[PDB]
Amino acid sequence: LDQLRQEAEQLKNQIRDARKACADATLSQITNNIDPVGRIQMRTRRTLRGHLAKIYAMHWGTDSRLLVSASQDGKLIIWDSYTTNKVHAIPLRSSWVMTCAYAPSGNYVACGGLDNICSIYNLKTREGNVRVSRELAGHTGYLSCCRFLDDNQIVTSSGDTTCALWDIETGQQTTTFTGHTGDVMSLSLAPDTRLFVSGACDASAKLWDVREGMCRQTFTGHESDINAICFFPNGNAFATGSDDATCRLFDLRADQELMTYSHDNIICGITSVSFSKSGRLLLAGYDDFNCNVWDALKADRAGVLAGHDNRVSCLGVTDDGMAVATGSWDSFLKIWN
Amino acid sequence: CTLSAEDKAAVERSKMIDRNLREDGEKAAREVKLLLLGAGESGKSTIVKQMTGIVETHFTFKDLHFKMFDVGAQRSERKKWIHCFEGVTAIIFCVALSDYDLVLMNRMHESMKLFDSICNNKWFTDTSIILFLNKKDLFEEKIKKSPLTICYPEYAGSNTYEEAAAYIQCQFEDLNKRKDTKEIYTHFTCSTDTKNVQFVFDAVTDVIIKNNLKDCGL
Amino acid sequence: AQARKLVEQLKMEANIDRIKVSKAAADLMAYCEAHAKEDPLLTPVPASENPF
Amino acid sequence: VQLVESGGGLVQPGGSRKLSCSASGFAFSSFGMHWVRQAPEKGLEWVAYISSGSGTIYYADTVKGRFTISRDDPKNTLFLQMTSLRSEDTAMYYCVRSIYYYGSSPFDFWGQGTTLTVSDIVMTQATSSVPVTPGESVSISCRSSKSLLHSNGNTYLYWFLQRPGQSPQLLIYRMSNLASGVPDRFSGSGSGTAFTLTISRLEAEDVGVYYCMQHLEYPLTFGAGTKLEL
Amino acid sequence: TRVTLAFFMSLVAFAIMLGNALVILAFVVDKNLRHRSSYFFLNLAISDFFVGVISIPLYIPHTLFEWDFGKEICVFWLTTDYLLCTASVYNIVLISYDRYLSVSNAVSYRTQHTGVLKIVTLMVAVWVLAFLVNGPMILVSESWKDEGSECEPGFFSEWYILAITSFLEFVIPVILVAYFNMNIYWSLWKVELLRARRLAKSLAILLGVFAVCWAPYSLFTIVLSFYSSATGPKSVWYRIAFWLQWFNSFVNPLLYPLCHKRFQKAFLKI
Ligand SMILES: NCCc1c[nH]cn1
Repeated sequence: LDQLRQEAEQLKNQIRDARKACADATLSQITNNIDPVGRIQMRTRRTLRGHLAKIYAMHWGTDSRLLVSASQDGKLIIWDSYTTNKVHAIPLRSSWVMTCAYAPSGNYVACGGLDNICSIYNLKTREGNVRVSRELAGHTGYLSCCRFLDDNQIVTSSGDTTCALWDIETGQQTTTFTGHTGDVMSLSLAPDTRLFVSGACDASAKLWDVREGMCRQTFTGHESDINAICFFPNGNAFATGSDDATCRLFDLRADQELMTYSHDNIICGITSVSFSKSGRLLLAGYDDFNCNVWDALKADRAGVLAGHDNRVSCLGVTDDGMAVATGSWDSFLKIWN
Repeated sequence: CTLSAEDKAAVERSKMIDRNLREDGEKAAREVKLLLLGAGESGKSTIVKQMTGIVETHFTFKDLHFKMFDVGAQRSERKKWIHCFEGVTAIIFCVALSDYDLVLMNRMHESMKLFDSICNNKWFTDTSIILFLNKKDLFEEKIKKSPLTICYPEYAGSNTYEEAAAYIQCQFEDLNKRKDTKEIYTHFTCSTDTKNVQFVFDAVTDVIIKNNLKDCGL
Repeated sequence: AQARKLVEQLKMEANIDRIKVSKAAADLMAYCEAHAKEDPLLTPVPASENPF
Repeated sequence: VQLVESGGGLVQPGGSRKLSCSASGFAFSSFGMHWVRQAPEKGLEWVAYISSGSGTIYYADTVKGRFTISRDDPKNTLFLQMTSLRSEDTAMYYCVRSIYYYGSSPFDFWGQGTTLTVSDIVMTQATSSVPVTPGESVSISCRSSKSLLHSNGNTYLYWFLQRPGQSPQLLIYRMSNLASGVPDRFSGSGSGTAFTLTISRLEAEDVGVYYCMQHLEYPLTFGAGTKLEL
Repeated sequence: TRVTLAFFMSLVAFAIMLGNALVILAFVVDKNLRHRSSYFFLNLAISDFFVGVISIPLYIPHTLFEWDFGKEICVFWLTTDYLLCTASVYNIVLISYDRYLSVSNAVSYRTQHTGVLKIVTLMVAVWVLAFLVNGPMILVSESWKDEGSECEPGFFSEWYILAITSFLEFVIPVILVAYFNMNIYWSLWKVELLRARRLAKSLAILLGVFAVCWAPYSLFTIVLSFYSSATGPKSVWYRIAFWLQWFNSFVNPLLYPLCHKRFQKAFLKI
C-alpha cells in the first residue's frame, strides 16, 4: 500500500515536471501587439415574455430561427426569434428542471432535473401533438446537463460522480464514466462528435473518449468548485468558470493553464460561459445582475450588457453567429446584436 | 396589414397559446408549498403517515391545497440545490427527544448544529419554521432512570418531565438570530387525534396575514 | 484495490506526448485572424440584410 | 388519421342540404378546415375556410351569404349548410386539413368526397394531354398573372396529383418542397409568374391529372388540369 | 399682489397633475400589476388627475380678473368639481374595504378567481353613485334671482339640503374607515412593542389626514347657512376652508399608492 502511494506521488511529480518543462512561452506576451476590439455595445432587439417563474436553461436550434426554453412552472416553450411567436408549448411532469437540449435534426427535445429521469420528446408526428418518446432511468442523484450526440445516442452527467452514454432505441446504457469524487456540473460535446469534457464540484475537469470509455485526461488548478464549461470551435481548447469570480482557459494538448479572467470589483458567482463564431469574444453570465464580454486573447475588457433585474442564469449564441440570447431569473428572455 | 394569411394564422396560434399559459399560471399561484426536513430516523415517517429523488405528497385541508416536498433521498452537497426553494411558505423541522444519550457525539448536538445551519441561511431570512419535538413517551419513561446531566451538565432542575421539556424547548428556541423578521413555532407531536394538521393550518394562516400586511408598508 | 486502480490510472495518464505552449498560442491567434470577416458581432452587418 | 364525409344526395331546385365531416385519429383542435369543390368533368374550385379558434370565417365570392360553415370541437364534427340550391351546385366536395406555423405542410390529408346532384389572380393550365413512355422525363408547366414571390421570401404555388377513381394527395407544397409518403423522384421550380414540375423515371400508378394552385391571398384560383397518359 | 397668487395657484395645479401622471404612467408601463389594488389605485389617480385640470385654471379668472363665462360655463364647472371630489372620497373607502377583507378572511381571499368583469362593474358604480349624489340638485339650481353673482350652488339658501349632502358624503366614510382600521389592528395584534406602535401610528395618520382636510369647510358652511345668511363679505376663515378641500388631492397620491412595495419597485423600474 505504501509502495503504491509512493509510486503515485512519483508519477504526479514526474507529470508536473514534464508540464513545467513543456511551458516555454506564454500567449500574454504575444497579444500585446494585437489591436483590441474596442468598445462593443449591443441593444435589445426583441423581448420574449410568457414565462412566469425563473428560467433555468435555453438552447438554440440548428438553423438559428427556432428556440427552446425551460422554466420552473413545468413548462417548455418553442419560439420563433424572427417574429416573436410561439410554435409549441409542452407541459411536464416534474417541475424541477435544470437542463434541455435540441436535436440537430429538428425532431426531438430532452428534459431533466431532480427526478433522476431524462425525458425525450418527439416533435413531428401525424396527430399534430407532441408525445413522450422515452424515459431514461438509472442514475442515483440528479441530472445536470444532457446533449444529443447523434439522433440515436444521448449523453448524461449527474451528481453521483457519474457520466453515462445511452442508446435511445434500446433503452439501456452502453458505457459509464466514473472517477470523479464529487458532483458533476457541465459537459460540452466536440464538433467532430468523438470526445467530451466535464467539470466537477471538486475544482477539477476530465476529458473523456466515448468509444472506449477510458478517462483520457484530468486538469486541476481552481481554488473552488467549477460551475460552467463551454468548448472552443476548433476542438482544441475549452474555457471554464468557477464560483470564485474567476474564469480560466485550458488546452487539451499543452496540458497547462493559459489565461485567467478576473477583476477586483467582481466578487460574485459565474453561472454560464459561451464563445463566439470566430473565437474572439467570450460571453459570461455573473451574479452581479449583468453579463460581461471578454476579449478572449487579451483578457481585459468589461463591456457590460446590463438590462436584467436579477441573476443571469443562461445564455447562447446562434450557429451563424448573428444573435445572442440571454435568460435570467427575472422571467424574461432577451435577444442582442 | 402587410402579412399573408399564414402569418395571421400563426399569430392566432400564438395568442391562443398565450391565453392557455396565463390561465394555467394563474391557477398555479393559489396553493401552499411546504418543505420537510428532519434528522436521520427522526420519525418524520409518522408525520407523513398521519397527514428516488424528490418525493411529492399532496393533500387538501379546509379549502387549501398543500404540496409537501420530502428531500431525504438526496445525498449530494446541499449548497448547489437549496436555492431552488426560495419561494416556499414554510419549513417543517422534526427533532427527536429520546435520542439525547445515544451516540452515533449524541443525536441532540447534531440536530442542534443542523438547525443552527438552516435557520440563519441567507435564502431563508423571511421564511417561517414549524418545529416538531417527537418521541416523548420514551423520554418520560427514560428520565426515571437516566439523568439529563448525561448531555446537559449545566442543568440543575427538577427530575420531572415538564421541566425537562421546557428546558429543551427554550434551548432550541434560543438558537434564533433574526427575532425581528421571522418567528418559530413549537408543538409536541401528538399521536391520538388530528391536531398535527390543525397546527400547520394555523401557522400558515398567520404567515399569510403577516405577509399581506407587511407588503403594504403598513 | 483502490491503490492499484489509482496506480493504473496515473500510469495511463502519465505517458502522453506533448507540445510547447507557444505552438498552441500561435494556433489560436491564427484561427482568430483567419475568420476576421465572417463574425457578425465584431464587424456589424449593414442594416439592409440583417434579420434583427 | 381518417376523415370521412357524409350527406350527399339528390335534391330538387330550392330546398336545403346539410353535409357533415367526421374526424378520427388526430388533434381536431389544432387544424383549420377547408372545403373544396370539383365539377363533374372540370377542374377543382375553392369553396370555404374555417380556422382554429372560430375567429376567422371566409366565403366564396359566388355564393356568399347562402352557405353556412360551422365546427364542433368536443364531438369532432364539421358542418356545412346550404339552402335554395340552383343547378350550378351539382358536384363533389372534399375536406382538407391545414396547420400554419413555422415549417408546416398545409393541404396534407384529403377525404373521400361526397356527391350532390340538383335537377383574383388567374391560373390557366397550358396543355390538355401529353403522351409518354416509361423511362422518359416529363415536364408540366402552368402560368399565372402576377408575381408570387412574397416579400418575406416564400412562394405559394401547390402541385397536386389525382389518379383514376381516387382523391388527391399533395405532391409539392410551396412550389419547391416534397411531402410525406411520396417517392423521391420529383422536382419543381419556376421563374416568377410561370412554373414547371419535373418527373424522372416514370412508372405505372403515375398517370392521371395534375393540378396547380396559389395561396398568396384570398380567394384561391385553380387550373383546368394536365392529363398525363401512356 | 396678483402675480404671487397666480404663481402659487399655477404651482398647485402643476403639482397635482404631475403627482397623478406619475401613477398613471406607472400602471401603463408595468403589466405585472393586474390585481384589484392596482385597479382601485388607477381609479383614484384618474379622479384626482381630472380634479386639477378643469377646476383650478378656469376658476382663476372667475375670482382674479373677470367673469366672461356666463351660465353655460358655470353649471359645467360646478358639476365637474362636485363629481370629482365625491369620486375621490368613495375610492378611499373602497380601498379600505379591500384591505379589511385581506385580513378578516385570508383563505377565501387567496382562493377566488373573479378578475374579469366585477372589477369594472364596481369601478363604474363608484362614478355612477358619485354623480347621483350631487348632479340633480345642482342641475335644478336657478333660484339666484339676481343676474350677476359668483359661481356657487343654488342650495346655499335652505339648510335642509346642505345638511343631507354633507351627511351622505362625509360622516359615513369616516365611520367606515375608522371601523375597518380598528378591525385590522385588533385582529393583527393577537418584537410586539415596535410593531404595535408603528401600525397604530400609521392608521392614526391615515385617518386624521382625511378628517382634518374635510371637516372645516362643511362646518363653516352649515353654521353660516342655517341662520345668519352672510352672503357678502367672507373672512380668511372661509377662504382657507375652501382651499383646504382641494389639498387632499395632493396628499392622496403620497399615502395610499406610494407606500406599497410593488409600486415602489415599478417606479424604480422607470
Ligand atoms: N363644493 C365643491 C367642493 C369644493 C369646495 N371647495 C372646493 N371644492
